[PDB]
Amino acid sequence: DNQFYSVEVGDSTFTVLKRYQNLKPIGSGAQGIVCAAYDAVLDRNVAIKKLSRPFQNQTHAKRAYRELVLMKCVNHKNIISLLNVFTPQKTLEEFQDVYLVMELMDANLCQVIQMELDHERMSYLLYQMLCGIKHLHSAGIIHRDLKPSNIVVKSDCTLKILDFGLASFMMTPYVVTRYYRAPEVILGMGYKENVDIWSVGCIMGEMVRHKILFPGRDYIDQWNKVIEQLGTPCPEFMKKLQPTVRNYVENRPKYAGLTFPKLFPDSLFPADSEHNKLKASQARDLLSKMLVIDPAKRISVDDALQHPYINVWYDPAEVEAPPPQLDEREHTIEEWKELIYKEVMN
Ligand SMILES: CN(c1nccc(-c2cnc3ccccn23)n1)C1CCCCC1
Repeated sequence: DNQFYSVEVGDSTFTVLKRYQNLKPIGSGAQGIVCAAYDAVLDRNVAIKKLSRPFQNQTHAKRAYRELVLMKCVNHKNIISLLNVFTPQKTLEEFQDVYLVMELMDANLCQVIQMELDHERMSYLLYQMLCGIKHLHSAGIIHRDLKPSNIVVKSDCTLKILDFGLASFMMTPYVVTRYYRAPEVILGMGYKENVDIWSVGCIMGEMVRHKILFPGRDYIDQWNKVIEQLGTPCPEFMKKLQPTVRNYVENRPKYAGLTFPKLFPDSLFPADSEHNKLKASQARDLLSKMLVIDPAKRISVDDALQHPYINVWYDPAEVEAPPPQLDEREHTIEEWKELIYKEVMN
């Protein structure tokens, strides 16, 4: 008569509540494996993520605690909803894993990118991406690490964001994606709201070109790709770089920089229609404003939402929603356990 049960999913063991049946591994990230499942109580499918020993290290603990907290207080339509949280362990001493049960989407953005999208769907997706980033910002949150994988969508094309970004040693087997990070992040410069716009621009560009814009083994290569395409940033920008960094970027082989109609030609945009020819120019325009190295010259979230390519989905009921301690600390794996544990069970 145990409230839980166990099943082997892939390699790890998922121990979940009885209400959740027929588990199917729908994915795997860095902080856990995610299975889809049916919730006999709510009569619907859901996604369950297992946080195995989230307190094993500050990187994982900080991430877990933070996500657990913000996912319970924040409430938006474009930010994955938290249905239920639980732990098969009965006490703080036995405590080991944390199961996050959420609503089940249909696919990853990485999958959507691998396909041609009409201006209607491409713009609607970008609108939701910005609609949410809008809320996250109003909630005092600035992602700074948005990427295709952390964004999920349904078939009806509705879009939702999974995590809340950063706030860092990781002795693990798998890498981290840096392709969609902003220059101020790649070079460390201090950021602001529009630091996420850079990520959105990296995605929109990939939704079109169908290939990762600025790929790279290290930030060395990544920054190279940034200039090889956009060109070397104006001298007004370099005087904001750390003297040690400035000395590195300035003394780097220059570039004139390709124009946008070059980077994103019409071959990538479906402009067989008089209506498509227009939207294609508009899309190419929002891109030329989002993919701007200089933060001071980059388009804000609010402007990108007033852009003719996006505004065609506006609605004061969606974007305009009411926003809600200081979870940016430093403890030990035994404290983090206590913190996370008590957070799990209110
Ligand atoms: C870390 N993973 C993850 N974490 C939290 C939630 C979800 C999630 C929620 N609904 C769906 C539907 C399909 C695939 C994944 N999901 N996935 C990965 C993210 C990148 C794509 C594969 C799973």
